[PDB]
Amino acid sequence: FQGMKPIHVGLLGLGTVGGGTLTVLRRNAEEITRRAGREIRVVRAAVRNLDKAEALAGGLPLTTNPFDVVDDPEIDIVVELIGGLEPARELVMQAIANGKHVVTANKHLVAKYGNEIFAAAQAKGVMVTFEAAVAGGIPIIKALREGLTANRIEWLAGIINGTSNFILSEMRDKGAAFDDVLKEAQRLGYAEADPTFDIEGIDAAHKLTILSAIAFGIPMQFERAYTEGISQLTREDVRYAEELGYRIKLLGIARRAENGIELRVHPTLIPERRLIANVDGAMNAVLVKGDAVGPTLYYGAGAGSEPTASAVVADLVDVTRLHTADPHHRVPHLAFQPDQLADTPILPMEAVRTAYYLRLRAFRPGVLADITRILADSSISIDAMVQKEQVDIILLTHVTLEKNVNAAIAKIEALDAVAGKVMRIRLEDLG
Amino acid sequence: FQGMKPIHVGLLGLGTVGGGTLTVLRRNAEEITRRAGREIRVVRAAVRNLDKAEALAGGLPLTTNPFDVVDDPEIDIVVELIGGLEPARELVMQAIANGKHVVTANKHLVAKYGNEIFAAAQAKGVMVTFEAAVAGGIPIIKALREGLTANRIEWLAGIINGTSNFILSEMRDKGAAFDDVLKEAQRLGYAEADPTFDIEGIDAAHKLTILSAIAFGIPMQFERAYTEGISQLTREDVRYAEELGYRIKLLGIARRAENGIELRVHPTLIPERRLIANVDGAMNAVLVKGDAVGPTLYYGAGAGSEPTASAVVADLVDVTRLHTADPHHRVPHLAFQPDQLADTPILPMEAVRTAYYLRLRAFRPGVLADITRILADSSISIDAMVQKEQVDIILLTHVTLEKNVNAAIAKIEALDAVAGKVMRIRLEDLG
Amino acid sequence: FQGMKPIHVGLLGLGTVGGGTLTVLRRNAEEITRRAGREIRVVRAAVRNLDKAEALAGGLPLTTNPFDVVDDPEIDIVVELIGGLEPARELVMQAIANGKHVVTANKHLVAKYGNEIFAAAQAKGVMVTFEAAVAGGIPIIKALREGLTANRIEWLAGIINGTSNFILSEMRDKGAAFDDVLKEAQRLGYAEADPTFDIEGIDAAHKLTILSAIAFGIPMQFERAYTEGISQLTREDVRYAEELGYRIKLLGIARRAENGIELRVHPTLIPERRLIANVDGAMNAVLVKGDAVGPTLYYGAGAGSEPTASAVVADLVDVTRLHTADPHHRVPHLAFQPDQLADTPILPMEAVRTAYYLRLRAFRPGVLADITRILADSSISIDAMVQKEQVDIILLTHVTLEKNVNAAIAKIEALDAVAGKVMRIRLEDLG
Amino acid sequence: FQGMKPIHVGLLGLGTVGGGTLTVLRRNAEEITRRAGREIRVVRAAVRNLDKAEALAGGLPLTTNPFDVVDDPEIDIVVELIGGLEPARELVMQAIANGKHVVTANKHLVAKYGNEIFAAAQAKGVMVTFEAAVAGGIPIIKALREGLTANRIEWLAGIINGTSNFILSEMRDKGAAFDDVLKEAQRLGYAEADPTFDIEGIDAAHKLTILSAIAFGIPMQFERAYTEGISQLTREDVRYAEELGYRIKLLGIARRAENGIELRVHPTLIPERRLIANVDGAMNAVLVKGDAVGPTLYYGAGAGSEPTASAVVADLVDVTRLHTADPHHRVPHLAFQPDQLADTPILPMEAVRTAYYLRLRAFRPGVLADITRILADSSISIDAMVQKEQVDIILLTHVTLEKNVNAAIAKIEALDAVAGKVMRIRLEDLG
Repeated sequence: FQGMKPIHVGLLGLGTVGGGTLTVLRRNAEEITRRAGREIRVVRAAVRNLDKAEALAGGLPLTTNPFDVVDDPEIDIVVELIGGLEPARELVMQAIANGKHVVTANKHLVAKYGNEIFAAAQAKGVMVTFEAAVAGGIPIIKALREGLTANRIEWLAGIINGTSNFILSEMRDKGAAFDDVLKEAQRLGYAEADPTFDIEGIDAAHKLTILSAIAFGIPMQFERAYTEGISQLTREDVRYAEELGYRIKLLGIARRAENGIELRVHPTLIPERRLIANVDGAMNAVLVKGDAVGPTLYYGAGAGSEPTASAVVADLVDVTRLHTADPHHRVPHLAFQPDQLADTPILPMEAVRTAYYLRLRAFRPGVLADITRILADSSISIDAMVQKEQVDIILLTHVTLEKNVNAAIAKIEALDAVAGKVMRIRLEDLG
Repeated sequence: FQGMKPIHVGLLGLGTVGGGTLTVLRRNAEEITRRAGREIRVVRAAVRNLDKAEALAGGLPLTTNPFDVVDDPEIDIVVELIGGLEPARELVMQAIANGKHVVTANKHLVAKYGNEIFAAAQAKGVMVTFEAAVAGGIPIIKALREGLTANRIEWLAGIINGTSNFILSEMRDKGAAFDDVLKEAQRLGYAEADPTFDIEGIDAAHKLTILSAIAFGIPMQFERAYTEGISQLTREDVRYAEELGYRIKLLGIARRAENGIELRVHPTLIPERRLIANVDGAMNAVLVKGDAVGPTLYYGAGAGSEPTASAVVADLVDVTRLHTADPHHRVPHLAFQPDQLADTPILPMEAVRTAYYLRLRAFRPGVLADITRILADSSISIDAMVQKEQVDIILLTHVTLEKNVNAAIAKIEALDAVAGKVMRIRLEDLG
Repeated sequence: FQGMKPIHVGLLGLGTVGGGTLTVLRRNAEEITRRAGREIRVVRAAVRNLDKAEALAGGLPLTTNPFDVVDDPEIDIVVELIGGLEPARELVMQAIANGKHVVTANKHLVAKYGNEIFAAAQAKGVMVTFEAAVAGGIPIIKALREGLTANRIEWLAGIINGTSNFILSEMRDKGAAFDDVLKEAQRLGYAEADPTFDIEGIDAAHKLTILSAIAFGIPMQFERAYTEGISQLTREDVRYAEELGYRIKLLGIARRAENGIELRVHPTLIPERRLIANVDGAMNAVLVKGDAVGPTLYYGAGAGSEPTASAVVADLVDVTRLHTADPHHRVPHLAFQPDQLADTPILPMEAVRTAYYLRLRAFRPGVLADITRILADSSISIDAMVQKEQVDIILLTHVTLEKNVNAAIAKIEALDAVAGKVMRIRLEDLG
Repeated sequence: FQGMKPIHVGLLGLGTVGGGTLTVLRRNAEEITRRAGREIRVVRAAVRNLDKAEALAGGLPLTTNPFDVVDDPEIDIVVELIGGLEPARELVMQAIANGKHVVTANKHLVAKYGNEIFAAAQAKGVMVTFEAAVAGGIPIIKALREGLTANRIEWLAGIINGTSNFILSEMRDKGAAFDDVLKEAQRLGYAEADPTFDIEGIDAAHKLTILSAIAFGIPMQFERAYTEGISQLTREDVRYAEELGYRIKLLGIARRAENGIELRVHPTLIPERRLIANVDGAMNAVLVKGDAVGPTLYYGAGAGSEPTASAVVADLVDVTRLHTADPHHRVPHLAFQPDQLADTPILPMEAVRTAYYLRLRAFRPGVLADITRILADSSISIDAMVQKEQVDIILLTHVTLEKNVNAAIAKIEALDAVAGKVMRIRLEDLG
């Protein structure tokens, strides 16, 4: 008979997400078995800290040797929840060498080594899945890879890092400085003691790289992504943006341009009318533009215990279904297809077109005349200017090639009348 | 070799969506073949009007006999785009009898005859899919059935009829009467000459029934759905709701309650802060609450040529993959599972708990005293009242059993001081 | 010749206003002499503290004996700037006994002893003037007594205490508690160490009494004025009033009612659209309703050095003109006319009609039913109610006789479900 | 005895104001007699149309010969209500030649011939008064001449034409074009069939000239006043001003500048926070800045039957008091003093400093560069710019000498890229 042999799952790492995963599998067992066609049974977890893992494990057998999982011939699927590059990279490659599928939440590993991992998986005939790696419990990979298969994806924009969104939301709502919002976030447990990956846009850029690979059918190319974080943003910027009709978000943009693909993470002004502009707190959202369907939006929690577990288990079900149905690979199994890739190049940030919020400090009437002539020389059109013995002057530009703005900014900063730098923050309509 | 035999598709009906489907299949052929594992090839379309179909067909062979499609042994998948109950019901059943899969956009047929259709499909071992039947190009069925498989769904709320949303959006923005917004919508082609299914909530209730079946694993039970449309709504109501902090939408709610399932379509006040409250024009959105993932939202176009085609083709790909991989049914194929159903009863509207906007016309100081005593007698708590020789009095109630409100309203309407009826409109926080 | 003999002025008290007066007389000497028809020359000031007075006097002779001023046969006009009741009352009466005119800023003295003072002045044939006693530099007495002589005054409403207005403005703008706004005001010198007369409405009620005497031609009847201050007002009250469409001001109202005259000072909600509702900081405004002219408004500073001096000097000019023109009293000289008085009674507060903001704390659905029945029993109509295990409930009533509200409040406070008192604050449309 | 001989008054013209005057004198007879010291008795009215005058006269004797009034030896005071220049000028001069006082509402006559009229009045020893000529029932002349006598007036700004304010209020509230607001105003009787004096700022400039004479002690110099009306103002202008934080009013400004006096009427942007900016409908307001008192504001109706009558009667009382007290002129009687005048010159508009709203239509990025260089060349500083194949560009300038703006505008209009003219509207903070 079919449906009587359980599929056997092993975990690498446990933690919050692992504990969540065990809880979700047990609690929803009935529905999971129904959809999967057989029971999904967790056999053991390899963990570094045995004592801390006990509280989260609910009596699941634990071991400190990860090869008790990746080399156990009885284990069919490995769930990788270690995070980091090593030893996750080594264990994942070994799991694959042994003919095991891998379900992972590891956006860092997948963004950096996805090409080599998927290539090795396809050669071996196993699946590696990563729904839980991007936007938490939001089924965005399934939406992109399966829901929107009939679409050419023109672009997507995402709020996909909860901590940096929480900070930017709090700054706007409360009016406080970045520094003390970051400190308050750490105290209340919204930001970790070392928040570099969050506030510098690195986490978001890992995830965007993955989204870009699946949206456009290209290799993972994290090194080529432009990233800028939020730490240089001031109270004034948030307030001026508000008065000008915009919200500020840390956005990942992946977009087909004329001569390449944009892959960029940066603070960006979004008109306040847009739904994505009003996605606050620790919530995530991905806005996707397909040629047939138009803009579609997926919104929810992008991190946290049970939301992440939800995506891990969905991947467990998907992998289980295809493992059982199709061991001879009559149909493609991998969401990332090494034999179906396009070589479209990623654009440098300077080759990308965008609009700008510009804020500078200057000392005369001739000051504006020089600034505007510099802008015209670089073919930059102004949408608005506001001047709120030095005055703060704010400029909103039309859409323009970034190289132009770089060159123009250097001339403006060369003006005797200009002390300090020109703070740039990019602006995207998304309409 | 695998992948060399095309799957052969036949259409019933063509129209806007059919033309769209042919265009999308041709334009995205490369990606579709990649994901499906073989070419998906449309062989012919059965159409009623040969001349009108010519302009939309792009040279695809046409026939006026639908059995040239459903009885042709070479056709593997039938795409049903007729709409209506008959002859769609008969042709669909015959397609199934002949061992063909069916991809349909027909929410009316699926909501009314889904139980018998899926039962017949499971017995035969074929698939019937209906992604295009609910929320157009938004992959909500895939999200509910596959993305959220690890979740118990607690409730969902949807804006899933584009025309009724367009009218309610226009009324709010422009301040005009329902009558002339409806007329203006018909003139500009946003509403059809007979808009009954749209403005009466029937279309939305077809779709909600389908959503409820997949969310909760229950039979289709359209007859048991509560439905109320928008035609009784006044300019005053939209304006008062705005001043009170709410937007008015035609919402479908499907929810697990204490003793049953709520299945209801009605105008409803939603706090203006909610994302779903700001979903305007012809856009659709479904807000889904799962136990593991929390609230997630799916937003986009819910009708139109290419959005609908997008969902049809996604279903074509899904069906093709499983047809090829798993003809022996090692795993479940149907999104609706006749052998896995729960018998949880649908609640009558009166057994449902909700909050209310109440507006009535009355003539004395004792008038309010009597009204409030009547409410207390039926255990109804007031949140707010506003009195904007007859005065219009507006009441917002706390959450309460509908039976209570029915009885209290009848006593209020019996008061000598009260001329006319008490206009009720329901209120849902969704937070 | 005319115009060659200076009129000789003596001061009682100096201080800020006195110093201001000397400065204004000197600086505008040309215009003052032109209008007066002769020079106005300050001869000396009687002061208590000789050293502190030196800095403000600009070399004007000083004496510590006030009879060097009020008994000097050469002095024609006494300017009384002592404040307080004694010795101002005694010196003023002695100045009058000696046939000298008196210009005073002393609202306390005039409100309490105006009847006896003006009677003594008319018998003697001298003038006592008090422009500087009410609303500082705003020429409201001249406007009421001379500008609006062709009008029956129906009512006036005034913001006439700068300190209490500053506090209420700050509370609204900044959201802070009364306590710390009062403390911050004292630290920055907007409120004096003992602010009783300001925050309790006593100063405003002195001034309103004076305004009422001139508006309606009645005796001064300060004892019969209703007064309530601001110290019981909470942050919640200011915020709720804001959300409901109102601003809160400490208002003096003097009004002809059906059976009497209203004379009342209290916190009051004024619709936010009204100009007087937006009179903030330390500014004063008096809104006057005449039968011929309609509503007229006079706005400006209501205290401070030079604004007060401005009014003192205007009075000096008026007195000088009539002293010179008309020593035989062919025309009336006094602004308050003891031989032309009406005996219209002042209403007790309970006999006055007004609308109310009511805020109470209560524990059930029957709670509102009981409250509303109590209100109907006392013939009180509700405009609005808002309910923002105890809940805060807010009621706006229609216009009603105060006695009714007193009785109804006592029944509401007797309800078991009601803990604490019902905070009342009155509400006036002024439209 | 004093007080037994009535003063005898004759009218020239009757109309709305005349009828009002008779009604007010009769209705308030008690108070008027009290303050005046004797009865004020209207003997007859000279009118052009006997039949139309009957309805307004209440049985007062009427005659068509105005010399039955101005040559009747028994008449002490003439009330001139004809309007226009002739025959009012001739009759007024004849009244003066005959030793009669004149009370007038005729702002046109007083603004144009005030110098010659007051000179003739002072020589004869009679009074000419004109309270009713400016700002209707608001006692602004009394406030300026008597209330603020201790002040050097630095500047005043007035909304003093009801019709032009009604139009500008309606345009802002309703969003309609000037043309149809003007037409609708004429239909509802807010604007007369020939509205030239109202919409062109002529009426306001008559009144401002009078205000300027009394504020600054200078001759009437109407010919030297700058005037601009409202008819060139567009819907866009009102809306852009609103979005930028301003209201648009037709303002009269009289101000002491460095080298002269500003005397100007024009549309002007006032920040929306100012009380005067929110003075809407047919209401008038004069904002007065004195050195001692600071800014003071007088608000009310500036036209209409009984408001105007109110001011006429106040003048009747003033004239009566001084006629009785002081026939030997011990003190000055005239509000305008021909023997006390300063020769300070009126500035041409081009010699005046003000800020600007500038709106122009233009076609390139170099367009803004040229505009800003032109502005810098004329020493003009920009506060803000907004750009809402031609684009509308809006500029707010800092305060600058008008000559500079004229020259800069001519260069901007010379740019090939600029089609049409630069619409200027002036901007005044008034803070």
